[PDB]
Amino acid sequence: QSDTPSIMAESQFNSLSTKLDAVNLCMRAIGRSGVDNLTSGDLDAEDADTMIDIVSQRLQYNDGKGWWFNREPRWSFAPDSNGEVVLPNNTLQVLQAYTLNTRKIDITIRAGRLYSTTLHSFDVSPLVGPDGFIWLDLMLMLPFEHMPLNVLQAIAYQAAAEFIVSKDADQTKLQMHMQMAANLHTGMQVEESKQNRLNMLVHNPTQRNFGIMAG
Amino acid sequence: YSYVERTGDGVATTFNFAFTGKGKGYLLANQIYVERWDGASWQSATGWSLSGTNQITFLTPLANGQVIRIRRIAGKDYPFAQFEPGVMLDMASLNNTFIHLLEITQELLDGFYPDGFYLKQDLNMGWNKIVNLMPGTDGGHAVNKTQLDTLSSHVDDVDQKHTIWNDRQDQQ
Amino acid sequence: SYGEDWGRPLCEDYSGDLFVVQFLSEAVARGAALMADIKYLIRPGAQTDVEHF
Amino acid sequence: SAQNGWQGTGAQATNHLANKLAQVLFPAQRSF
Repeated sequence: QSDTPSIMAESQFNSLSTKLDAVNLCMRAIGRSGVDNLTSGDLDAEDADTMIDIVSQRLQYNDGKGWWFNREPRWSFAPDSNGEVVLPNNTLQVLQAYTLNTRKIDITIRAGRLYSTTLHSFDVSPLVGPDGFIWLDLMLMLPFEHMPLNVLQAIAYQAAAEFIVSKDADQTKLQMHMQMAANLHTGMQVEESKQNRLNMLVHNPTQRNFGIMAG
Repeated sequence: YSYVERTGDGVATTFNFAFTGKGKGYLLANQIYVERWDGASWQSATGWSLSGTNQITFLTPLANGQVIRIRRIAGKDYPFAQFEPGVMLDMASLNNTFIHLLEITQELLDGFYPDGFYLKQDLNMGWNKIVNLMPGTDGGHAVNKTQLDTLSSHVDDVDQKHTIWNDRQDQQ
Repeated sequence: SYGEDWGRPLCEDYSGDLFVVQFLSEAVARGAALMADIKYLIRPGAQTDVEHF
Repeated sequence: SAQNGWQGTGAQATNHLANKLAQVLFPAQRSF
């Protein structure tokens, strides 16, 4: 009885998630077919691998802030007794936390561990917060994996266009990829504000303060 | 990895799962297994049917707080495909076999052991703790700190009632 | 009213108008407050520096 | 509280109406 389980069990979507498929997609529009293995022995195979890695943080950074998945709210470091604190792994940028009764102090990121210009001391003991572990906001870099499916498509097409112009010189192929990838970026950036939605009131300190009074 | 657990709370009749791997995660539709927890031991559910890519439809809505999980079961005896003279080499079979050899590993990697399983040799964890274990039931079952605390408290109880019993005799 | 143990006030008939007036008044006040705030801007690649400005 | 909230027209209007009815309906200077 019934046929819904029988027929569509064979159905297959085969979405793209592997890094290799992005390389294979990047290996099209150029000639030769893609490589079966990431390592392989083909020079162009690792050349595409380099493009994906380079364009990763470029795209993930947008202009200034990245998307919601790059957000990392209030951290606590508690710098060691030896001296300054070392920034975890690779960070795109570091910003100071913005809670109440917190004066503005300069934070600048050198190789790993940070630097405070006003103090001019590469170790920062005194500018620690009162009973606080120098709360601050930063932005990690996720690898090619551990990312939504849409951003994987966006990064692949953007990298493909850069590979073509470096490798080949053709107006028609280059024009389509740049235009079509930009379409996806806007089609994806539109939901970023649509997600984690924010409004004029409440969030703006002066608007919320006006709202509480005379009401 | 291989297992996905879902807790239904009324009304809901469709539950979704996600096996690890590219695309769907399971090679054949027979690889899905549905088990239900009755509060004592895991039982095999009945009446479920496949009404989606990874969503299954129950005949009746599950009771509130009911806990079930979805498993992927792969053949543990034979290789997926065999190659013989005079046949086209099929990459579809070649890809499926490698997934088959992998999918059994995540089964073992997530601790899913076949029934009637016991390791024949002494095992040591090299100075590592055992956690999350309720008090044992049989004499041959292990005991955790909670039972030791219970016995230790009882020893304190007999100690203290000895003190009250022996002290008021001391006045005579 | 007929068969009623308690009377009705005059504000009952125009609570709706009072609510509408409140809505329009809060809209006007919020718009005025929003317009009062200044935000300031600078164009990227400005060839000028705010620190000395 | 006693805040008028966003709008204050209603409170002033009802105060004026109640006061004027009190004054007219019970004149203070003369007997009613």
